[PDB]
Amino acid sequence: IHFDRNFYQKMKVGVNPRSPGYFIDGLRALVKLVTAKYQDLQENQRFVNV
Amino acid sequence: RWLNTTKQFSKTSQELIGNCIISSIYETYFGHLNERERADMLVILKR
Repeated sequence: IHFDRNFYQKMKVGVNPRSPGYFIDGLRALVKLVTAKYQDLQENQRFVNV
Repeated sequence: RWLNTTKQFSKTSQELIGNCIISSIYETYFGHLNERERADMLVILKR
């Protein structure tokens, strides 16, 4: 939330054209990244243990 | 040596959750920013 507010301050968008679009998309993409990273991490730890 | 790698691995695990935030932000927000503006965003995020 803080980053999104700061971003719409820096981008200079003054009044109301500031849809939650970037917020929703970045939030959805962060589930994908974290899940993929976690799977890779589990595999690596398993491999080192083996 | 293996133990040292495991300690590093735990640190790496902690670091990765934090880093996924940064990656997702570049994907969603940075594509239309100029390089200097990307730098300022990176700073103001990092803080």
